[PDB]
Amino acid sequence: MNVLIPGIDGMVSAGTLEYTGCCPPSFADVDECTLATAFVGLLPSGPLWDRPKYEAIT
Amino acid sequence: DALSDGFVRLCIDPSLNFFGEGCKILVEGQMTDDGSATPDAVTCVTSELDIIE
Repeated sequence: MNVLIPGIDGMVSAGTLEYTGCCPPSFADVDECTLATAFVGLLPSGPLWDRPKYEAIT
Repeated sequence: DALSDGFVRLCIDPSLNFFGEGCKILVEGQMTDDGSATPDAVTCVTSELDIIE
């Protein structure tokens, strides 16, 4: 007694696995504003890069 | 800058050419009417790109 749904092998019963938590962020996540500002972090640090890195509005 | 980290604080001089300003050379000569410089008055000359004007 478990409902039963369809499959390439007949009428198999189904279920649900537990949410692991891992799963790399996929295409939906990649965003322009979200990584344009992230790419500012690849720059060095110092009195030449600190204020420009702080005022970078997008 | 408040965003800095250390304590040694660099303050670069507004402009370069410090090395000079002790060997002033005055060139005197005539000019045409195209120029916009006032006659009979010494004026500093920075670079070469704006002497024709």
